[PDB]
Amino acid sequence: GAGSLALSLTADQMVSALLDAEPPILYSEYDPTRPFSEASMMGLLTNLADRELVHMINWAKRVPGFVDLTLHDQVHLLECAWLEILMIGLVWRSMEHPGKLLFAPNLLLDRNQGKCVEGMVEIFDMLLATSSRFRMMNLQGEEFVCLKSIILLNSGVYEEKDHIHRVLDKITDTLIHLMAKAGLTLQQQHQRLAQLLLILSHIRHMSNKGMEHLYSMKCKNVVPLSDLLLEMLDAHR
Amino acid sequence: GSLALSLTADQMVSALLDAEPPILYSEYDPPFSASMMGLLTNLADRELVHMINWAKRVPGFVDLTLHDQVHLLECAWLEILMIGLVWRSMEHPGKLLFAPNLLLDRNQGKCVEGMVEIFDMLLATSSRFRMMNLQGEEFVCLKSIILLNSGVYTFSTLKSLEEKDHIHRVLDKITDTLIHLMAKAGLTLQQQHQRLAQLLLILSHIRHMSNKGMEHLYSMKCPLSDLLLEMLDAHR
Ligand SMILES: O=S(=O)(Oc1ccc(-n2cncn2)cc1)[C@@H]1C[C@@H]2O[C@H]1C(c1ccc(O)cc1)=C2c1ccc(O)cc1
Ligand SMILES: O=S(=O)(Oc1ccc(-n2cncn2)cc1)[C@@H]1C[C@@H]2O[C@H]1C(c1ccc(O)cc1)=C2c1ccc(O)cc1
Repeated sequence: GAGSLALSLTADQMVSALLDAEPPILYSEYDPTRPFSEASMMGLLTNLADRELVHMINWAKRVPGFVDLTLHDQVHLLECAWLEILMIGLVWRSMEHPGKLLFAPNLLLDRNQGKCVEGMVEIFDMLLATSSRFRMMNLQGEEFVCLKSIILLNSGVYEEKDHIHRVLDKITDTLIHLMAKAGLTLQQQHQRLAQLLLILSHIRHMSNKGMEHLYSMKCKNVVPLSDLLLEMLDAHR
Repeated sequence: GSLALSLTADQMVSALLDAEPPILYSEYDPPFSASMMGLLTNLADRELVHMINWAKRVPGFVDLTLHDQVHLLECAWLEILMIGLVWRSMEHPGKLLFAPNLLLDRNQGKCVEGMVEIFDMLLATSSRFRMMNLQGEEFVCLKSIILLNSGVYTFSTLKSLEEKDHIHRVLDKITDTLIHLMAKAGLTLQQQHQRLAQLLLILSHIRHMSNKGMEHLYSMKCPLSDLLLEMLDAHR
């Protein structure tokens, strides 16, 4: 990606570009009857996540620097990052719902409704903890879209590895700009940058555990998975 | 009230440099399969014993409850072994320097299932550190961040909130220290925040290699010490 537009954006244009790329907030096409079974819970989340994936593909294309890559590399990055991206989206929209996960405006679950599925309460607790940390830090929308982009570009990274590195540097510059603009001292900026990036290691962690569980669910044959979802799972073995 | 929070950048580096565990040699006899895992398990078990003593010397660690120190080490131990390996393996392209007397390349991983994928990720991590010219002082800051960070969001009472808050104050201190080192080396502010980000993004790859590694360590049971058996009960 030598010569790329992405690398000569201002911080403010990078943010404008990322804001314009944002997917819509999806409603669940079903309201659950009450209570949940394993199968009804995994049905709602699987259905919601398949629909989110379609919109995440359109978003990825509008991320500066993403479409500079080979289609091969674009596929690898989304295959590696998709559940981290669903997760950062979930913890962001759950920030104003303490103790609750806003899967959709018509699908708000507390940690208890996680108990009907094996291993799910542990994940919910880690998602809740991440949401609470974002609330404590007062994460801003402009910071969130920068982080979501870092996840996409970073999660499968290990000309075209150096290109991804130059785009990641540009997104770092953007976060620091946003922070300076908001009146943080140079010390507060560097500290907040580190705090946000250390949360990406927790999101990577939740994704690796999530994927283990999706693979167990696959073999269990509890719910139909879409061909797309099966592709994403085969990618992780 | 932690003394960690009173240290200068230079004092934080000294404390972390002085905490470094000893360099271990492999002491398991050179079949070539049982014996690959044997090599690594015997070496890893011994490194773990020295990691427990290193952890007590990481500024801020000793201020935590015993229960929290245990949780932190159960979460971070494999990440800490892996960042050590990738540090030692920098000057040895295409190889993993497990010990001064135990240099493997990715072909050796083949003797075990799913180990070559981990070795490729470890090797690629080692090359990225080399490319970046990672300094010893940065490496010790990164290793301490992994210990304090990896378990912080999986501790819930009034005491825990104090614990989490102490950890966040110490992490901010280590952040100040990394920046100081970078400015000391004459990086511009821009280069400093870019280098900080590059280093911290690698930590998310180290977490990923640890998650993948713990999967294969758990299935490996399905010749391990009670210590290693204990450590797998955490990551169930
Ligand atoms: O870690 S999870 O809680 O997932 C499982 C736990 C146990 C199981 N077992 C099922 N049987 C046995 N175990 C199976 C799965 C994982 C994170 C979160 O809960 C899951 C999930 C999700 C993704 C894709 C999918 O198809 C179905 C579910 C989430 C999610 C996040 C954001 C979003 O916008 C939409 C969905
Ligand atoms: O991610 S791994 O490659 O782990 C496994 C992969 C496949 C297996 N399979 C076993 N059967 C089939 N696959 C089993 C485990 C992990 C990283 C590296 O190789 C392993 C290992 C290690 C740690 C502890 C232990 O008790 C036994 C082995 C390493 C290590 C790293 C730094 C260090 O300083 C010392 C040791």
